[PDB]
Amino acid sequence: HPAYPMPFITTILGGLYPSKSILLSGTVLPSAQRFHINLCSGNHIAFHLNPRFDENAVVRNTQIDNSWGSEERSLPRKMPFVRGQSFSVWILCEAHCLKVAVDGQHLFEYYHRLRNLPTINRLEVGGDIQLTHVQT
Ligand SMILES: CC(=O)N[C@H]1[C@H]([C@H](O)[C@H](O)CO)O[C@@](O[C@H]2[C@@H](O)[C@@H](CO)O[C@@H](O[C@H]3[C@H](O)[C@@H](O)[C@H](O)O[C@@H]3CO)[C@@H]2O)(C(=O)O)C[C@@H]1O
Ligand code: NI
Repeated sequence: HPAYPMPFITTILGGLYPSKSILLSGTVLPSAQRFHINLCSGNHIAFHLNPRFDENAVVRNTQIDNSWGSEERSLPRKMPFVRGQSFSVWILCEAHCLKVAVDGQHLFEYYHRLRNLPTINRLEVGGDIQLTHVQT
């Protein structure tokens, strides 16, 4: 299995809705600094999942136009993403929030800030990883 182009952008026909799942698998580059997964709506980023190896954190936020909201960084356990290590991310959309699991284990919830779920119809992946698979 080769690699997807990076950054990778693709439409999510129908957008989001309760029970909607988006899966991604890949490998964090050996000296990765950061990478991100965005769920977009028009010119806004409804959900920005941003693991950072330089800060050893997983940042989540929303951007309306060019205005970033308040970041959410809480984690129930140690940073699950590791440089040079393969990973899988599962994003499950519920009515009130997104539930995110990494490597098969739930990591956090993100309450919807952009609530018109069907309008969240674009996925963007960028940064320091080798993207090997996406299931929209
Ligand atoms: C190429 C480029 O310049 N685009 C960047 C953008 C912006 O342009 C940025 O001004 C320059 O990097 O930032 C990107 O990352 C930002 C994003 O992860 C947000 C999410 O909250 O955080 C920004 O950093 C915050 C930092 O976390 C805070 O502690 C600090 O108080 O404020 C910073 C600035 O708001 C990231 O820069 C982006 O995805 O928009 C990366 C792009 O490459
Ligand atoms: Ni496939």
